Amino acid sequence: SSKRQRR
Amino acid sequence: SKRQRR
Amino acid sequence: DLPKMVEGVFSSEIDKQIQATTKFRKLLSKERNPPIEEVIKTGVVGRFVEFLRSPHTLVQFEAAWALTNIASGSATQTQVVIEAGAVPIFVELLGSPEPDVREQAVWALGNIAGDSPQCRDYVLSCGALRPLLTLLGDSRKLSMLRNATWTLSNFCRGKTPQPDWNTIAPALPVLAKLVYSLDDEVLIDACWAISYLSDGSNDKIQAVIEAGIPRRLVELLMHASTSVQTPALRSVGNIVTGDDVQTQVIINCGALPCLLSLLSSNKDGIRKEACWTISNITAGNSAQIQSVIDANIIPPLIHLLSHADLKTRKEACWAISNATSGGLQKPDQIRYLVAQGCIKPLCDLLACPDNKIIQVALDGLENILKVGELDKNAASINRYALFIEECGGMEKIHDCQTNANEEIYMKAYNIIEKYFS
Repeated sequence: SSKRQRR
Repeated sequence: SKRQRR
Repeated sequence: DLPKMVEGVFSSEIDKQIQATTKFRKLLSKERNPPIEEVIKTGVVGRFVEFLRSPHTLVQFEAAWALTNIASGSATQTQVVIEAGAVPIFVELLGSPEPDVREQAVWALGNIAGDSPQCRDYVLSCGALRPLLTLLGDSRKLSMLRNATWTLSNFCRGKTPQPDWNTIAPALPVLAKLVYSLDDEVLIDACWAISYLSDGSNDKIQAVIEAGIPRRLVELLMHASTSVQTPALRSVGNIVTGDDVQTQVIINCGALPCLLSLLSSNKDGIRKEACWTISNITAGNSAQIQSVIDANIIPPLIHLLSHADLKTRKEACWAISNATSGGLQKPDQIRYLVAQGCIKPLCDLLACPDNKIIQVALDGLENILKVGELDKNAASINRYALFIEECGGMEKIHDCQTNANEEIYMKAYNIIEKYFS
């Protein structure tokens, strides 16, 4: 997965 | 000659 | 409570809008199971996109953060944000006067572009690169540098298809600088981004060379962090898939002593990678084979032909076999490989379940033999054929005649017919 959730 | 991947 | 939050978002009052949207931001920020879908079902994503153009930066920010975390979910959830028309607005927000709004826009574009190559291309189509590359050159804020570098790597990432070259190419000068960053995380994402772009045809390799990137990549091969080493290694590997002059750039930046070192890395992947990189250097000209010899890389390789996992033995096989290419020009090289004990581990690989490997070991052994045959006629036997016979290698060549791959059995036949009648 190349995604990032913030917090 | 030369190997790709990667 | 969810329906009151919906009411707030659809109010025309900026403070109701902001309290509501913040509650949504916080809910989409949950570590475990953010209710992305329930939020999407309420109908507010359209509103968050309107909020992106409010003059109140705070609601721009909260909206952008909520949107960022919807786009952090599945492809369909991402698409909802895309469908709503958020991406051309996020690109406008890369120029917001307010640094947190710009950063959150960068972050959103990273997630959207990261969903797929098609999505990646959509974001590039909306003019995202240039203003991203600008933020990367101006910002002093570490978090923005981290975020914008990571997002830049997502713009570079993907092979089905790769980004259009002229469109993404302007990233190279910025990346040439980011690899001198003092931050490890920027360093990592920068190096990955470079490894995506360097994975390609020789013209793309050339562009990486002329950005000046090779020198610092090679230096990063010896970085403390394996997380930095891996993509830097990957990139150097890519480069030496280029022509001989492009490969020579990597030799002249002193990569060989680093590759010798990386052979002993604690990570299997790095070791395997190091071998793959070396094999593309020994696929080069006579002088480049000689460079690998003079760097004392050959004994560790020959050792790796027997030890570590099969994927490793495979790459070392290519590396050593490639090195037997110049029996006509400089046969001294093969005699060196023989004297370091390459024949016995090459013979072993003739019983490899991989047919390409069998062929590569067979090629190498034919080249070994031809030199022994040249030494024979200048003396009286072919001592290389003898050592192949008595180590048990001749019998393994013999078994290759039952292999069905045309390349393999015909090759095996002629070796027997020529050196073992």
